[PDB]
Amino acid sequence: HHHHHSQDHENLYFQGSMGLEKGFTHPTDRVVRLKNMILHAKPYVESERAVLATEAYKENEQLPAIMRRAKVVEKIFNELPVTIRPDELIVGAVTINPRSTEICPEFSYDWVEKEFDTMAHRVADPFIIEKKTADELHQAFKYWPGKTTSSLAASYMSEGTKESMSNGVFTVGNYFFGGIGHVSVDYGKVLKIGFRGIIDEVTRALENLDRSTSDYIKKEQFYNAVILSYQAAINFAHRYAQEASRLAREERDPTRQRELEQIASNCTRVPEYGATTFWEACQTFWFIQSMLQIESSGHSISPGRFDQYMYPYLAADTAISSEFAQELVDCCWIKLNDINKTRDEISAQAFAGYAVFQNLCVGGQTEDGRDATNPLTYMCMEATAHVRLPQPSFSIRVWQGTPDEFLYRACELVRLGLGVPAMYNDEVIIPALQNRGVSLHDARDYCIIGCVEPQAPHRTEGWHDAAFFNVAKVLEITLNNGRSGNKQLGPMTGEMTQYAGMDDFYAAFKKQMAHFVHQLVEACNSVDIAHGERCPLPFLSALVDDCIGRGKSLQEGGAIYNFTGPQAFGIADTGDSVYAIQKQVFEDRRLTLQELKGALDANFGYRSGNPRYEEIRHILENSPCFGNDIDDVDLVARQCALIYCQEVEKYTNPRGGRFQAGIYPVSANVLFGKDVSALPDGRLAKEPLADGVSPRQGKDTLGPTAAANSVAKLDHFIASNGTLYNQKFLPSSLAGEKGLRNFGGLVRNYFDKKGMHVQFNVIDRNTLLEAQKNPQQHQDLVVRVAGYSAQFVVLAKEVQDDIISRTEQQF
Amino acid sequence: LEKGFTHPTDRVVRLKNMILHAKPYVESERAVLATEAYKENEQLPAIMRRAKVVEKIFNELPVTIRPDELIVGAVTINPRSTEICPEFSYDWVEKEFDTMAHRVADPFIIEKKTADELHQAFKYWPGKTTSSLAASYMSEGTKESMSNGVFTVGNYFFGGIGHVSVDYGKVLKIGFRGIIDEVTRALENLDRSTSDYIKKEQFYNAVILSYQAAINFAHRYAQEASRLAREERDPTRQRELEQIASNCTRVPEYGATTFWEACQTFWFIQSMLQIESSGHSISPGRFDQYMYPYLAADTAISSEFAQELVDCCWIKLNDINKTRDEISAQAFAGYAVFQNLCVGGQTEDGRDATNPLTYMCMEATAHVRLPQPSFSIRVWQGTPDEFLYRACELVRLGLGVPAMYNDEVIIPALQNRGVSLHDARDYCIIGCVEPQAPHRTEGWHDAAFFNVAKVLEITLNNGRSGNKQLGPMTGEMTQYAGMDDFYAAFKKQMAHFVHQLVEACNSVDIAHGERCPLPFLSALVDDCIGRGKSLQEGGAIYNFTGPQAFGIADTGDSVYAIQKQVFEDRRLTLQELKGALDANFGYRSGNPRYEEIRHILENSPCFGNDIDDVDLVARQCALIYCQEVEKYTNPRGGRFQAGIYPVSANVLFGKDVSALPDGRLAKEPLADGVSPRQGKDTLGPTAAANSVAKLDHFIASNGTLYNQKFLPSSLAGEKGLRNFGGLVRNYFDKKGMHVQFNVIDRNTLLEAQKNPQQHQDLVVRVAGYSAQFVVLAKEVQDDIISRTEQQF
Repeated sequence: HHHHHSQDHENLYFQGSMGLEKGFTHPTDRVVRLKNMILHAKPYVESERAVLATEAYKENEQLPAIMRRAKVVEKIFNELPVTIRPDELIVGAVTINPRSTEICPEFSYDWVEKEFDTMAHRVADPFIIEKKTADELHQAFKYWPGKTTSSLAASYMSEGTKESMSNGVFTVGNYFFGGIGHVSVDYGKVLKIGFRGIIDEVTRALENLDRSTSDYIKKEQFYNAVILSYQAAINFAHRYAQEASRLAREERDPTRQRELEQIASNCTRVPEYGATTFWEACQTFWFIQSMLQIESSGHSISPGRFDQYMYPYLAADTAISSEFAQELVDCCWIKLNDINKTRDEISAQAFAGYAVFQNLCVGGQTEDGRDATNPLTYMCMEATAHVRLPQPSFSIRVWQGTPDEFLYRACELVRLGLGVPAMYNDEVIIPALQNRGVSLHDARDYCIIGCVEPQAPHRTEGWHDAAFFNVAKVLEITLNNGRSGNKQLGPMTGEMTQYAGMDDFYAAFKKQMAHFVHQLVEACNSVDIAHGERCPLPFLSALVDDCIGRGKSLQEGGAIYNFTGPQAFGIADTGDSVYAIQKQVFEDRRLTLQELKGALDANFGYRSGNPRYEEIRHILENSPCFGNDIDDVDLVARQCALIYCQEVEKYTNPRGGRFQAGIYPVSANVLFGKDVSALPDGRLAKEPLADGVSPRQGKDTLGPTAAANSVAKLDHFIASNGTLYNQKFLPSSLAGEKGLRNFGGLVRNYFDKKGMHVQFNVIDRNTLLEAQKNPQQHQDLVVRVAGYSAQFVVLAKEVQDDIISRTEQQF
Repeated sequence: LEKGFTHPTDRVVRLKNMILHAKPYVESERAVLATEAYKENEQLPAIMRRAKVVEKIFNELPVTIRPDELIVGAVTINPRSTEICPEFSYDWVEKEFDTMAHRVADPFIIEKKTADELHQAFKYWPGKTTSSLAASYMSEGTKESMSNGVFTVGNYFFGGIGHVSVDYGKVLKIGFRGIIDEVTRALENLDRSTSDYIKKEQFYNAVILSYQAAINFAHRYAQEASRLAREERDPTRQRELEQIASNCTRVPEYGATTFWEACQTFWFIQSMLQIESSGHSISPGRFDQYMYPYLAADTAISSEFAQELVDCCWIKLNDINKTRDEISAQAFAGYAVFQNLCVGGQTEDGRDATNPLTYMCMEATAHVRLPQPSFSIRVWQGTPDEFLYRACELVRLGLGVPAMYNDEVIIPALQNRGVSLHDARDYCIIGCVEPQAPHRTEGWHDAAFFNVAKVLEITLNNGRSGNKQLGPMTGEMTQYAGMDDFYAAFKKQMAHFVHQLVEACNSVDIAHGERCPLPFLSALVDDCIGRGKSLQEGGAIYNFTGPQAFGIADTGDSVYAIQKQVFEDRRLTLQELKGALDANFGYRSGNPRYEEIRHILENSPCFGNDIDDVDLVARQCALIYCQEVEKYTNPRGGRFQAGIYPVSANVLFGKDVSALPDGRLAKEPLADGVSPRQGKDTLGPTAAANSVAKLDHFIASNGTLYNQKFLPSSLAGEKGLRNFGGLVRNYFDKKGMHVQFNVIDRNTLLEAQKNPQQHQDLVVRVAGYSAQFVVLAKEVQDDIISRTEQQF
């Protein structure tokens, strides 16, 4: 076996001496220019994609939905503007201007128009809408009224489900206003066989159709839609091939001209055919990544195990230098930051930070249970250190057999303060996936979707961020006998003041949860039926088993595994609150039910000055908190979470799949706390809620190992759509080789104690405050929000302040 | 035995003539309202859109009560006119604005204003119709076969579906308001633990919204009758209107409490269905069974008033009309919507089911003598002598009605398709001859016309039609070793085109389920409410698709002609026959050899003369078609099943078939149903009946059709009725399914042709239905005139 230049930087740093602190290499000037063109780019709204898809719909009213969507994607691939940026080796642009956003009106449209003037200036994720762009979208939007997926989904929902959503119990906005996404497709298949191979599987499947029944008629419509879609897709790359050549014929720099000529050649081979060089393999990867998000605005299109399916193309390519390979990976990380997505101004504040959540993980196990580290694994950590942009949502998997090298190199990278990589624990995830019926071998191949949601890749329709659900709000409502303000949203579970024990409250809590989770499932499933009836996707579907084999889209159940995953909010908030009641009322009998009720309704006297309240606030504010290794309060948080996770688990979706709870906040634990009044934990009305399964802001006081011991007491296995735990560290506390060993020691402890995930900010309290006071000088400060990272200066100030609010850990 | 018939009131007479003098218009109010409803509701699920469609119409269509009528409810402002239903197709309407007044088959007047209104509504429709979607599902192979005249699925392609007999009795006992409570309770008992309840609860809510609109429609008729009672100077008509207004308040909202209410319930169901959708063959069915209890409980009513109410029902049935595009208007000629109503038969518990209303419905036919209802009787070994003889006595008036159906074939036939013994005993007839268990079936009983003679043509030209290759190359005709090589070639051609037939239907089937399931109709058929599914989604207990063979006797006689004149007797060679057919037997060559070959073939034994040889080839060619059809299934989980009936298109589809081995020249009419070729049954009615009964009728469980035409002289007197009924019991005891009789003199038909203005009341039997003879195109008139005249 001969030497390969992907080793040339590990015979240094890992196989040649040199204690745990090793530093990172520097990107080429080219990577630095590309990196900056993204940072300084002003995000616009563009019209070309929306108008082209609107026209495809008008011209094809009579086709079945699956063929209409093929006509949509063929018109867009054949006519969308083809843009190649200065300096890029990997080409393919969703928008003309960098880091801009298409509009997808097939899902929803009217907030875009309602917001033509206000979007340039709104608090969260503003975009610039040129006047000409507004006009063309105004003309396009005249087609859509009642013709959207959202409008259909609303008319499947009962009036009580919609009341509960109006009043902050829960929301299904994500897949209601936009596409689904949340998937890790079969990149490897396209790498080996290409779009042409996909076309050929479909010809074979079409030639073996059983035609002795009515069942062949729609399946044939699906197969023809696929073939048409990938004919347009092959065309889309040829279109880039041709513009590379046109740029090459007029380019004055000879080495840039030679690059452009090579890009043209690349786009002539891939993705239509299997890739033959690492450069092609990256171009295939990026064509898939971008084209998917042209076809639909669904985010969390996650590269997944990109170190595994790309590595064979790197090993075969002995021609290229170490640093060119690494430069190709860097351009891939920068292209990933070109994608953007606008949402209505309330949803923007929940997915804040120009974020499309495209998660990429490295390491882990093979399907045979062996460690899967390879040289590309490390090159991906290097690329993150080179580019230091919010995307990709870079990630590592960890198991008992993880090399210390890889956990130490990952910790070393985390210590840069970007929030990446996040860390996910095979030893909990694999068992959790098998419990939802994923096969052991498919389970071992898991990657992470979006923030923290695990999935057997190219095998799953996951719906991993279907809904946001406020467990704090359900507590509020349980204590007010099923009303929220002047609206009866839940059943009558007796008035609070007539509880005799904690048995009476838990039974009341279970009945409310059972009522609202059922409404959640209805709202979710109504969205599910609507995407199936009006927007099945022939392009996406071809890249997930077993769509092609079954002749059905992902939207109508062709995947092997099928899930729907709604997200709990305010878990620590709820558990601490329930515990305060349990000791400050029923055990220490230190205030009574009727004064709590009055204290809540009064908001602890935040306008009175009533000292019985401003001080039974203190009695509750100072009760034992989740996150301090105290079994009393931690097991109550375990129980409150299990109450949500065990209801969710009971339901099924129209694709033949199970609902499964996740626990993660994306950037909405501020926004959604506004929907809850004063709480028994002494939290005041409309105050933020706890991110993920993290303890409440600032109430874990016995240090990072006590906190992590608490979180691990929760049932992470049953929240198989994924849990999220944040920690923030003082940077001085992790410096040096003593820092890295403490740091890896913590992660090891937390994962052996069967938590699913953890990630870290590593930053000085004054660095964040400075970015606040002086935004124009900290454009590039990237920190971790929750399961993803963002430019801290684009976050609304109150989400900024919630990040500052978080407990600072020290060893 | 010869009892004669009573007369109707002068009111019935005036109401009859109103229909019979009525000029047919195209009206627009319904099409504009439905169009408006779709526009306002593009976001709902299909079933709810369809609920909003019928609620706009039920709440806003013009309500118009006509002079003298006792049973009220009008689809159209103008008598005997047609709504437009752009849901299904629209473009032939606009393409035909200035020619529909003057076309040969079923003309309609289109006022300028009417066409402007439809022009405005049609702008919404391009690409939104059921037909446009159904076409997108069909292979180009299947489309090519259809434009070449192998077969057509136009009926449900261009229009609604229909072809159902709804649970009339349920509405009679519990009412719309009672329908609503079944659905409320089904809703309250919905299992809501999976995702499957969501769509079921859409359906339930769509149904409820429709029946609340349906109550409003009846109450709008109560308001109109009240408005008219204000201004009525005739005080007996005023009290009539007052009582009508009371009726329409009570029914169909609640169950019926008088026979007059009961009749009103019936007509409201009958007309409202055809407001919801243009599907025809909305068949009243066993009207004498479900209506009789309301007659027996109404002790106040006089027997001549009860009869006057049934007469008005008969007359109302002739108020419905339906335009179609110029070409398919000829296949359903005669302003026909084929509302088949039957009396007699058995009960589910095996007893004969004759009751006083049975005979009142026969009287109604003799009182009114209009084309509708498509009146029918059921016969079984228990049919009382007096009922068959009374029926025959009514056949003798020369109206075509009643057509006669055989329980002893039909019940086993249905029972072979899975229908339970008790449901099969309860069967009625749909449209022309198609039997079902009522309010239990989505039957699709006229899904398609399929031309077996055209397949024969194609089989003999090695799959070619025109000279365009269109089917498999099963071998050139000249290269057949025996009849075996033919039959194998014919089977392969049959399997090829039946499979395309099945594709074409199922596409139209998928299109209807997907764009236009019906929340009003479905409520009235088991097991829709119980399952929470429309008829289009498979809610019915039983589910079929019925395509119809053309050219059976034409195909049998030709296949035998080859068998005898070519193989057995060597009167010519396969090569001479091929060349003869090619040259149309020298119809224009003058070639003496081709003209005497033609004479040889013309004179080979024919089906219809009780000759076993030629007859068993008729059975065999029919079996080849019926056995292929049996093989396929539909998207509703149901079985295809063959029919054999022509409605009015054995001429139209004759123009699609070239010369045939039996002598028929190119483009010449084909045989109607399972009847022997026109004029070719020569040994008289018993001999002909014995041939037709040799076919396999059980296999063709969508129903066979057998015409006979007698010289009136031959049925006169008590021995007339005796020979006439013996013939029937002969035919049914030999297990034929259906027979129906024209009783008319050749001159009466010729005089109708020459002086149509004097003969507008002349009503004869076309095929499975009757129509005004003078409205039929000349080539259909001539085909009916050309039929064999029987005598005893």
